[PDB]
Amino acid sequence: YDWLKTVEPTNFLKIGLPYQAHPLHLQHQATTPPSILEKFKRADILLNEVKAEMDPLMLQPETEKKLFQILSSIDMFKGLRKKVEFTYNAQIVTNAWLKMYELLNTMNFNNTSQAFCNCELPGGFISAINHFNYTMMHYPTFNWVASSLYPEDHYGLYQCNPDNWLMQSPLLKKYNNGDVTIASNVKNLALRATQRLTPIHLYTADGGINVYNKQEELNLKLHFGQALTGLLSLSKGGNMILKHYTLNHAFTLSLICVFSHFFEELYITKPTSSRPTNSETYIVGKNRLRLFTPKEEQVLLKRLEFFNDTPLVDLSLYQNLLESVYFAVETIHLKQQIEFLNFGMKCYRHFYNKIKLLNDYLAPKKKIFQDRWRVLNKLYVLEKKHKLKLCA
Ligand SMILES: C[S@@+](CC[C@H](N)C(=O)[O-])C[C@H]1O[C@@H](n2cnc3c(N)ncnc32)[C@H](O)[C@@H]1O
Repeated sequence: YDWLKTVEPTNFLKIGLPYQAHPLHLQHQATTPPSILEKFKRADILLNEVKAEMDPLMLQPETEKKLFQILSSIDMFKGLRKKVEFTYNAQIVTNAWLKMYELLNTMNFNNTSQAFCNCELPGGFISAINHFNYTMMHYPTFNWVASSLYPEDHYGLYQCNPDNWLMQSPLLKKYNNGDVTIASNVKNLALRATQRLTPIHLYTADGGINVYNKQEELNLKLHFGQALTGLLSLSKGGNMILKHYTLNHAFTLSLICVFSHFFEELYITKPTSSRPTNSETYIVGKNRLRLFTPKEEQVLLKRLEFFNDTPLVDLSLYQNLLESVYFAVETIHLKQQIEFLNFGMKCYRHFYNKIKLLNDYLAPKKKIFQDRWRVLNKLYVLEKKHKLKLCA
């Protein structure tokens, strides 16, 4: 099992996207797509094919249990959350906490002080920024608004902190339930957010549904409201962190195209704390250069209002940017993710009946990787006076 003993830690994956000097026209017709879309389409079929390879295991509950066991066993960062939570006084240290924390430590944000964290429940992202802010930035006070589809708040971050969340309980249907697929909710959330916290230097949105062959597609309207909320609230100079997945659909591509008009730097990122076997990505915009015009605002909300995945811009005008995206898709999905799904199927085959053994083989490797993470994203102990109030 040498192939096991040689597994190496992943690297943080960061792919720069070019800003578009040119003025942004939001399309109202369909345009013939550029050739390169066939390439993204070829990536979608391939990535979907490898994923399919676990289909046979998903038919009997027995093999499906062994499948998740095997996936658990290969998760090199598993007991890191608990090490982090204890060693350093951290809170809501979900896997989301590590991702946001890793993002904070890599991206060199110019500012992380005024955070609007949307699709945030429970609140790992919020906790990560609180902790990073008070132990690394030392911002005198840290102010944040949050919102999420009202259901979960396992830790009582919504219950204890109601002057910060922007969505209502059903008992208020009378009303914004934090659902970012309703256009009127996104307008309202952005307004609320900018109504009690100015400016907004950091917007984050970690939304997703779950189900894999149409995961991106199922999530388009969600990832569009997510981003509409941000772009309607993020103040000039502010920063942005958005959860995406595959990035092969022409809408997603056109959405990234919109973004490239609004930041000094734009990147597609795959943090080591993002499972290497899933398609999760984090689009990251540093230094917002300008706000929406009043026309740009209306066109996008109406598209949210009456939604179709037709591209928002003429993709042919963004050839260079598109070549950069595919390069992230080649790096994150066609290589890394496919390399790691193959690796997990291989493990499954040689260890479906020997889980304990696989875990024994990988213990040394695990400690080294979690240790590396901690040395890469230095963590300090959070002062109890700077902790978030939790009701659970
Ligand atoms: C992966 S969790 C994100 C939170 C992350 N675990 C954290 O604590 O940082 C999924 C999130 O997406 C949100 N979400 C999913 N669909 C949504 C929608 N249509 N509108 C608003 N939020 C949505 C959920 O409310 C939830 O907070």
